[PDB]
Amino acid sequence: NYIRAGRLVRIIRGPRQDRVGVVVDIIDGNRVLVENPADKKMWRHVQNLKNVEPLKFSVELSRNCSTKTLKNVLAEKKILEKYAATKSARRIAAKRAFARSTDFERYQLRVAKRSRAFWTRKVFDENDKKKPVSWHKVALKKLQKNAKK
Amino acid sequence: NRSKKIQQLTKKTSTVKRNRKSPRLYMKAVLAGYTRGLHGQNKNTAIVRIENVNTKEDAAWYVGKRVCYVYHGYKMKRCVRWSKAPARRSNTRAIWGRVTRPHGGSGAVRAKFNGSAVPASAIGKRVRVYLYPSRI
Amino acid sequence: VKKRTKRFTRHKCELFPQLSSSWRKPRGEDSPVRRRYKGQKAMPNKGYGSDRKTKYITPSGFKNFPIHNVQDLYMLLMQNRKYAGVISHTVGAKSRKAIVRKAHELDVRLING
Amino acid sequence: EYTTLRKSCKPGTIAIILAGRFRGRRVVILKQLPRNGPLVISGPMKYNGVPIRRIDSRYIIATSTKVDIKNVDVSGITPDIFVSDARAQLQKKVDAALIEAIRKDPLGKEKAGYLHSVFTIKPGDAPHRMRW
Amino acid sequence: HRPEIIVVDLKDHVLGRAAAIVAKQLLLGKKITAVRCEQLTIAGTEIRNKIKYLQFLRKRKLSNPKLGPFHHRSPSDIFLRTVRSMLPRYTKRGQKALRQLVAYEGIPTNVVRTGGRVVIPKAQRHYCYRSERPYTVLGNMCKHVGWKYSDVVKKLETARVEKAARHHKKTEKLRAAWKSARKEALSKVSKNNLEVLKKFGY
RNA sequence: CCAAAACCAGCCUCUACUGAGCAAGAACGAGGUCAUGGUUUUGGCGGAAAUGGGGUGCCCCCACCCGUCUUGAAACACGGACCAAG
RNA sequence: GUCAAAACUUAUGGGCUCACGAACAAUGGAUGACGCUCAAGCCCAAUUAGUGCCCAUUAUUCCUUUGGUAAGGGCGAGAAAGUGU
RNA sequence: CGAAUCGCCACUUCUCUCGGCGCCAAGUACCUUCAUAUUCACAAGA
Ligand SMILES: [Mg+2]
Ligand SMILES: [Mg+2]
Ligand SMILES: [Mg+2]
Repeated sequence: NYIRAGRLVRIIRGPRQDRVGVVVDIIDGNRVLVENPADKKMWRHVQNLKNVEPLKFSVELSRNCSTKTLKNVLAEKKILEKYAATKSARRIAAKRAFARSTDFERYQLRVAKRSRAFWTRKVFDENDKKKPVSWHKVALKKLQKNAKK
Repeated sequence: NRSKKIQQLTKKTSTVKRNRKSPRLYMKAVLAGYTRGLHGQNKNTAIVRIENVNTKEDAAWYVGKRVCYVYHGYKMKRCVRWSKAPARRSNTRAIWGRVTRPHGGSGAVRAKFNGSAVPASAIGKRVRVYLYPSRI
Repeated sequence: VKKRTKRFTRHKCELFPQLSSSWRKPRGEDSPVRRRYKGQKAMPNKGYGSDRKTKYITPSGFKNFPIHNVQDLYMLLMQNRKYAGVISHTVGAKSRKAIVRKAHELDVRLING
Repeated sequence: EYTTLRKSCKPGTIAIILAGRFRGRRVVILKQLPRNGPLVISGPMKYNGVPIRRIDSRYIIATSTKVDIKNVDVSGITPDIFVSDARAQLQKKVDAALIEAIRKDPLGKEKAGYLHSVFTIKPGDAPHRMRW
Repeated sequence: HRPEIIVVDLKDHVLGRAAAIVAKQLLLGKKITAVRCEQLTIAGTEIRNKIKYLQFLRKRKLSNPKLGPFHHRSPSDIFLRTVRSMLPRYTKRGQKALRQLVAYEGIPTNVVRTGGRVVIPKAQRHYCYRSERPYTVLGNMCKHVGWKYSDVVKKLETARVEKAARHHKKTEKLRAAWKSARKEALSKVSKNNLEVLKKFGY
């Protein structure tokens, strides 16, 4: 999706990793002035285009637009609050919670990733009745040979 | 005897493998080689490429961590609890070191193994860099 | 803890059976060893001198002192923690019986008792 | 008394054993010994099977998680102490106190289960990137 | 028993970057198994690279070509030579590492259905070539240089693909089960866990 | 004897001005370390153990045959099969 | 980039380039080799990024030696008026 | 014959342009064995 003023890029690899921010104004073809009132550290700055990943979001806006205009307009859409809603955003905050996590939270996760992986099988075993599975489907048909004997 | 194969199909309800035995609390490194220039190697300072360390600021995390080149001889020899722990008498042997400092901007670190060099056979081979002494 | 534990062998003693391993300083402009190219044998120098208070000290911790007869043992009576008598190779097994049961009575050490 | 034992390691904290017979075992740090001495972590053995026993601070990873076990009396842990009835009796008297101290906490059910946990450096796993 | 092999899938990788990264891992003890070396790319038109190879093939000992440089024409043998040129091929450390590499044209039935296939993102063609610049797929140039099995491999590659694809919808009912079974696992008794799964994105 | 941890010391690393910048100064905190010094502690090993030496092989690495006259020798320059006595 | 220690092929730097490109006619074959081409090339700048790293017989520091016709102090076993052991 | 190695799988193991699980109760309920193996020491276990 096209990069232009008002596009809502996601910074990738820099000091401001995950953070997003609207493309205030194009400079030339390899740079832009990113901005975003919602984060403390997304004061207007020159991101390289290599560094940003355009998002599907993009407020309508005019080049070299003043910042207070932006703390306005994005507020009237909540392009940001709308953005965090997406799995693409949650995945970024999700990995940003696991890396940020303490050891007991990782217990507190493994207990769930087993609590669920256990019930994934419990659901499946119940549903094992309906084929197929190597253990059940192979066997039901497998008996077909046994019945013939 | 396929009689037994039919019986086996009913009983299996569908499990999974689970790792429930002895944990490893060491990272798996590699003895990438001795520290060296174009002119040759310093056999008294090994380089150790720890898995998933990729970065220099991770490599810094590992400084001081004790490191092991475990291998084996062809006969048993005295080990740390040869008498207290007979169970432990392998012809398995181990050479210990310390991660000394990060090497390069990647995840590699420098390990001096005691006063001695680690043997050149160790190269390309599993060093095991332990999480201790702990800091964190 | 010694600087160098290896002998400083003569260059190319290994090829020529006649050459003793004992050191001779290399000469000849083109000697790889005196021109001290890095892959070559080393030459002895003042820098390999042993640490000077551990010098002459045998792993027993004693400085060896030659001994020939039972009277020599008293040369070591008062400094028996510093010197250890090494009985000369040519004293008889006869006399060594006498040096030895006396080097025992005096608490003086003997390297070859 | 004197203690340079680090701020991350405090009594009642959960703490991974990095070395020795009990690798990967989460273990509450019951107390530090009277001089700048090794910690006396305890399992409790009721959970992960770790006996009361000494461990050097260098050989554990003090997790941020803990328990307000000031209430527990670990006073019977003294250096002179360091399976006989006098000791089997000691932990039984302690683990039951230590184990209830774990119960008092909200989210005290996980910490019982959290201490049944065993740490393991699984492949692809990056402790140095970990926080604890 | 199988050793800890990792079967790199070399399709659409730059020849010499993949050969350089692989040549390093072999030294670090990885036991790699390159496949689809037919699919390695090279910068430039095939004519650029045929002429590079035919200048290679042009080199032989006059005294006795029999013992001269050997001009293997298999893309895989070409990748092994490329990867032995990048490791200490005369010391045993490197002579060893080179034998820890097993190149194949295509992906052979022993190596298929063995595990997931790795990739080298630093050696990806899209990562390396400027996209609109011409590029030489390797097994394509070497077909013109003497490799005789370029069509034997394509017939084989066609078969593993049509076969792997048949098994991909043989198992569609199965994968669909775990997808359904796992989604309804969240609805199960994992309550507090359902919030510890929401955080972290599960 | 091998280890490991600690302590102390050492050692090392990790405001000001200006119109957001510098040509700019320390502090707190923490880490590392004995191939640094002094303080033990704690374990492991104990006919054998242990350190050292020696021998043989390997590994990685380094390494052009010496003497010679010569500006220049690995030289496609000379002398050089072995050893003993001289 | 590998060989080769180091950018596990760093840059959240700029340009340029398609075919060569990287200080001092005849045995087949040489950017050192491979290979590289949004370079692993060239010019430029950089150092984690509009918020570096590697390698010396070098330097510094530590230990030891040796020399000083160098500077001082001193006179459980030792304490010698001493160039040199 | 003592060994070094230390994730598995027919949910990856097709193609062409967050794979699942495992990590100490077969499960989220901690029922429940672990000590003296006496604070590192090849995991004494696979
Ligand atoms: Mg001339
Ligand atoms: Mg390298
Ligand atoms: Mg073992």
